[PDB]
Order: sequence, then C-alpha cells, then structure tokens
Amino acid sequence: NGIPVKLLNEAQGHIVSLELTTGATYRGKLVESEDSMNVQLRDVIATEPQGAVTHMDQIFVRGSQIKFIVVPDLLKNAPLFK
Amino acid sequence: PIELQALKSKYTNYDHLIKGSLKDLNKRKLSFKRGKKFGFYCDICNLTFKDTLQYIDHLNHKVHAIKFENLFDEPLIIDVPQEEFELCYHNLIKDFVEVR
Amino acid sequence: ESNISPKQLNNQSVSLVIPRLTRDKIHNSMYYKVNLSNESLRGNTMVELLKVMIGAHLHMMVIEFKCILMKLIEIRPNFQQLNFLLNVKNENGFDSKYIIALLLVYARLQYYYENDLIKLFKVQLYKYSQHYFKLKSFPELCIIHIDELVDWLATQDHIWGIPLGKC
Amino acid sequence: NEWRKSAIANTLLYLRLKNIYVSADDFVEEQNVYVLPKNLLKKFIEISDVKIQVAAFIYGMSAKDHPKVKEIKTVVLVPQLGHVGSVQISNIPDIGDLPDTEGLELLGWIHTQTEELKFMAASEVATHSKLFADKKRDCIDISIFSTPGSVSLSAYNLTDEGYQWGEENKDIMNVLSEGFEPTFSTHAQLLLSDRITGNFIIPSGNVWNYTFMGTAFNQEGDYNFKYGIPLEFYNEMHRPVHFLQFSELAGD
Amino acid sequence: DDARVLQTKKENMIKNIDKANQVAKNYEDSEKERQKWFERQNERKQKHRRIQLAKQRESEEYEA
Amino acid sequence: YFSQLKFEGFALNSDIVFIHQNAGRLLRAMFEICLKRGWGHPTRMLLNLCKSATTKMWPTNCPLRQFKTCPVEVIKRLEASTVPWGDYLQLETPAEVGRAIRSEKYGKQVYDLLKRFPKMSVTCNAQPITRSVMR
RNA sequence: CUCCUCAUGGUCAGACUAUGUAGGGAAUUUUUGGAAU
Repeated sequence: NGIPVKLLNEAQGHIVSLELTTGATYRGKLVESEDSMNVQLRDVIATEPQGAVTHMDQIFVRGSQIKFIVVPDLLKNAPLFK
Repeated sequence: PIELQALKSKYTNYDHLIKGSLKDLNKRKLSFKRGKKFGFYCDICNLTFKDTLQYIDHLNHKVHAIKFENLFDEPLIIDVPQEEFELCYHNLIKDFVEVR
Repeated sequence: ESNISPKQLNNQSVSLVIPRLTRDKIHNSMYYKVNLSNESLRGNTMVELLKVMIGAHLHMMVIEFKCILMKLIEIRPNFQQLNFLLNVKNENGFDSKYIIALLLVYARLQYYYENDLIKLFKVQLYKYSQHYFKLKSFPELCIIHIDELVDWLATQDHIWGIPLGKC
Repeated sequence: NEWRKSAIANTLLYLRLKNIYVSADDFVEEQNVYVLPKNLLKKFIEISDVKIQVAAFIYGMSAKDHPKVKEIKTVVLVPQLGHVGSVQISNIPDIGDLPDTEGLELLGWIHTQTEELKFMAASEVATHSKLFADKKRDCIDISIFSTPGSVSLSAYNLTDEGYQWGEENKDIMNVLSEGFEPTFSTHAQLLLSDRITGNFIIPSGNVWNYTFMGTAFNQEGDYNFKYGIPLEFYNEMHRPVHFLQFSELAGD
Repeated sequence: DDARVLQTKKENMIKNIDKANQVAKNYEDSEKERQKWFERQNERKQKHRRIQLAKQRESEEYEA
Repeated sequence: YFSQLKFEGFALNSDIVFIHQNAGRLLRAMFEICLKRGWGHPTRMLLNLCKSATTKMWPTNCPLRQFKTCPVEVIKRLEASTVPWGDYLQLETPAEVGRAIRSEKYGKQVYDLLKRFPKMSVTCNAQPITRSVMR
C-alpha cells in the first residue's frame, strides 16, 4: 500500500477539503477512504468554479476523479517523518 | 527517531552500558565538549570522561538526567497497588524463563 | 545531612540499619552509582529494583548483594509485597534463586518482636531452611547451605559485616 | 618472546641446511631403513620455529627394489599447538579420500627441538604413545635438532614398554621420565637423499599451527585434508589475532 | 554422501568454534542438614544448660 | 594502509597518501618480476600483497569486506568467529548460513553474495608428449 | 531509482524488514493519454 494512502486513512473522522478534476471543492468530514482513494464525505459545503456554494448531506466521489485533498495539520506530527 | 529510541534503549539499561572497557589494557593512538574521541561517551550532554567515577557520577547527577529527560520524556522520575508486583513480578519470572 | 537518611522503620531513620563505614563503601562503590538509586530506578522503584537483582554458573555471588540489600532497606517496600514476592511464582525455579536470602536478610534487618505477619514470614523462612537449598557466597569463597545460613544467621550476631539484633 | 623476534628469526632458517650431518650409525639390513629426501626436510625446517616444537606425521611405502627400504613420499602436516620443548597434536589423519594414496602406510612422525639428545624426552615419548598406542607399535620418530648454521637428523624407535609408560604418565611426570631413561629408545636408521622427492598433505582450513587459536584446536577431533603448500609458523594466516589487535591499537 | 559429510562436519566445526568464540567474548545433603541442625540445637540446649548451671553455682554461692 | 588507518597527525598521513598512490604500483612490479624469475615462495605472497594494496585489507579480514553491499556487523562477526573460510563457502542452505553466522538476519543476503564469490571445482590431468615435453 | 508480485531468511501474533541470474509496472482508481482545436 501507499504511505500517503496510510495517512489518508488516518485522516478519516477529520474535516478535509477535496478538489476534483472538474474543479469543484468539497469541504466536510471524511467518513471513509478506500485504498483506491474513493472517499465518503459528510455535511459537505461545495464551492463551484463559478463561485456558487451549496450544501449536501452525504457525498461519495471516485478516487480517480480527485485532483487533490487537503487534510488537517494534526497529522503532520507522525509517524510519516521516518 | 527510531534510532533515537534505540539510543534511549542503550543509555537506559546499564548492564550493556557498564562496559566500555572491552579494550581492557590497550594503547589507542589519536574543557570537555563534543567528545575527546576517547574516554567514556556521554552523548546526551556531549561530554566524554576519562575516568569511570566521573562518567557514572555525572550520570547520577541531576543535570545529566535533566538533559536525558529533555531529549524526549520524563521516565526517570516515573503507589504499588499490588498489581506492580503481581503483574510486573510475574513478568520477571516469565521473562526470566524466556531468557533462560 | 548524612546521606539520604529518610523516612521510617523504627522511629529513627531507615539508613541507620547499616554502619556508616560499610554504607559509605556501598554509596561510594561503582555498582550502587551505576545500577541503582534515582537515575537507574527512575526514582525509588521496588519492582525495578528487583529488575536489577533478578537481572544480576551465576556471576553474582552472595558487594552486589550488600548494595542491593542496602537499597532494599532505603526503599523499604510493603510487608504485603514481601509476602507476595516470597510465596508467588511456583511455576518457575530460577526466579527466587538468589532472592531467597535477600528478602530474608531484609526482614531480618527490618524489625524485631503486622507483627503476626512478620512471624509467619519468619516461620516460612524456616520451612525454606528445611527446603534443603545450596548456594555460593563470596566476600574468599565459601559455599553454604540455606539451613546453615538461615539458622546460623538468626542465631548469629554479625552477618557478612552487618550486625543483627535479637528478635 | 611472542611473535616478533622469532618470526623475524624465521627467515634465516634456510641457512640451517647448508651444513647437515649426523653421527653415523652402523648400517644394518636386519631392520627396515628409511630414505628421506632433501626438499621435504628443507620445507619443514622453513615452516618450523627456532624455539617451539613443530611436528608432523610422515607417510610412505616400501619400494620394490628393497621391501626393507621405506621411502618417505608423503609428509602429512596436522593440527597442533606447540610450546617450547613440547607440543599438542591431533589424531592420526584419515587421508584415504585423496588421490595418490594407494595403500600409503603410516611410517611415523617428525618433530623439531633444540637440545642434542641420544634419546626421546618425556613430552615426546608420551605424545608418541598417545598417537600410536594400540595402532602401530613399530612406527618411528624423526627428532630434528635445529640450531643456527646446521641441523641434525636424530631418528628413534620405541619398544613396547614406552607405550605403557606414556599411557600411564601423561601430564607432568618428570621423575618417572628420569627413571624411564633413554634405554627404551633405539636409534633408527635414516638417510637423506636428493635422488627422490616428496609432497605435503595439509588440513582443509590450511592452518596447521593453532598456537594463537586456543579455542579452535581439539586434541581428538576430525579434520578434512588436502594437498598443498604449508605456511610459516609465524605467517599471516596463523596470526589473525594480531590484526584485530593491531587495528584495535588505534581503535575503531 | 562423502561431500555432504564434509560439509556437515565443517558446519559443526564452524558452529563449535562460534560458541567457543562467544565464550571468549564473554570472558573478555538433606540428612546432613537435619543432623547438622540437630547437633546445633544440641549445642543450644548445651549452652542453655551451661547458663542454668551457672545460675545454679550462683545460687550455691548465695546459699554460702 | 592495508589495515585502513586514518591518522590525526597528518605528516604520517601525507606519507601514507604517497604510499597509497604508488604502493600497488611498486608491489605489482615486484610481483611481475618474481613471476618472470620463476620463484614460488615470493610470487604467491606478493600476489596477496598486491591484492591487499588494491582492496585495502588483510587475509585474516574476510573477503566479504570487498563487497559493497555486505554490512559491517556481519564482517565483524566473521572476523571474530575464528572459522576457516572454506567452511563458510561450502555452506549452502541459506537459513543454515544465517545460523552459522549466528545472526538470523541477512543470512540469505550472505548466501547470495557467496554464490557471487568465486568458487572453482578445478581438475588437472597431466600427460607426457615425449620424455622432455609434458602437456 | 521506485512500487507490486513471487521466492526467500529472519522476527512478531497475516504484517514488517534485508537479499534475489526471478515476473512485472498498454483494457475503468494513477505510468503507455479523451485528447485536439
């Protein structure tokens, strides 16, 4: 498995932000992250490239469609320094 | 990191730390700071001591223990609600048989 | 203040059990400064103090015994813990090997007459004196039987340089 | 003492064969006589030490010209730990596996010393008996006296009483050596020739001298053997402890 | 088979020298006890009998 | 230099630099000369010396040192184990090598490297062509 | 050079780590393109 996959699994239960290949940003609490980067998310606030913002309850996006994630700074401590 | 935890595991157990004398009587060709390249190595404060009583006595001193704690944590300062000798002592018999 | 001289055990002090000369021989000895006291035991710790002695043909001969006994004194653990450490772990035979006379001479120094429990400890040490055990001791070299060292010890005034009182 | 002075002294050992003489005993066909080549002897002298006793076994067979003549073809150098005037030696070698051994009989053994004797000493006789006790009674010994400028070949035999003496008396036993005498020993017939030559067998590890390897030597223990060139008594292979001590002198 | 035996005895030689090398690195009844406490207890009763005999001599001195 | 000694006082270290650059040269020359002469005692020892100048080690230091990938603890253990080199080379089973080198770790690596160390089963049959010439 | 697979030697109660004459890193979530304008 990937070390960043391992971190991303640690990120479960936290509030993360996600940018997809389309460019829409989903901020919310990450329920579940599979090995394939498929992520289940809660109470998501979404900002579109046009600037419009919406709210949704439960969202699940495919791994392949995710440009990148931003995860909280708490995890930066360890154990990935090694 | 993990190597620092191994260094910890070293400066904790003395039985292995006791012997830096393995050379016994031997000739070695070449202000206590950053090591003398010889003598007894204290990496915590970065001092090397030419005699044993200074090396161990300094270790028994508070300052060396203060630095040893400031490296990571304070186990050196760390009741007996009978679980200490029951569980810990039973672990002494168990580990003793494991080594034997 | 001479040495630590703290606490309890017969209303005066704990370290008074051992003479000044031998006590300062130990506190000035290498073994005490290395493997014992606060930096080695993370403060006073009886179970880790036992980790030292248990960690020590066997190399340890009954200096190191004087020192480990002295730290047993200065720490002064519970008589209950003495009971457990004495009577537990019957599933292994290498555990109490040199701990026998250690926990023995310890209580031999402690008190002279909790009282009934101490007497039960003594009569149990008599049973172990009947247990027919053999051990070696050094200062010269003398191997002695547990029956001779326990009875000769309780009946004898001085033991390896430390005097004893009559219980 | 130690390695330095004797090892440096070892280079001069080729000079000891420029002059070679023996007190010439009467030649007798009644008992078997030995023919020893000049090269094997020289190589053994080179490998040997000025002080410490070096000793190997020697093998050969009877030629068809005279069955009473024994030609020494094969020297067999064996695991040993030597002292001054004494040596510890392993068992009789099992060399059947090697080629060029078609019934090579056990003729005896050879050793070095510095004292001129007409008899075999206690440390030698006891060792002889321990090697050959129940195995071969009539095997012989070659005692090479060595001193700067010349060497001397003193051959010896042994009777049945000496074996008993060695069986009973192994460690120390100086008085029973004094009583034992040189009487048991009988001067065996040995010759030195350039008309034949021979070869060496050596252990598989190629370290025959266990002087400074004290743990590895075993007085009764099995070893594989091979043909090869033997090393010097003080040689780099025989002195490994010195390199760890040499680099350990500066340390790290 | 012979080659395997050579490799084996070689392995045992190496291992034995290894244990020996480790050793070098490290270097770098009951009836007699019961009867013994019987004679010792007899010595204790003999000492108490000696003290009682001394008190008897003192009682005779007081009577005299 | 053969034993790998760097020094504090650098006068000696400068001289040993000179010996570093020209030593394998001179030794190799001596070896070739003896080889032309046809002398047996010097040529083998000189060849060992040349090898020692090239690879910077002794015979009593194990040849596993000149592998780039072989670790330090292992080579120390073999140096201190007092064992003939032929035995280690004859050992085949990897687990058995790890047991022989008394560290369970790295044993497989060591055996791989052994099969990467030169090992020759060599035979020779001489035979005369005529009385003087021998093939 | 890296990741996986496999093999392996070890350790722990499948995982981890060194090595390998090993297999591999084009068919949906990554490295053989849905990009181009």
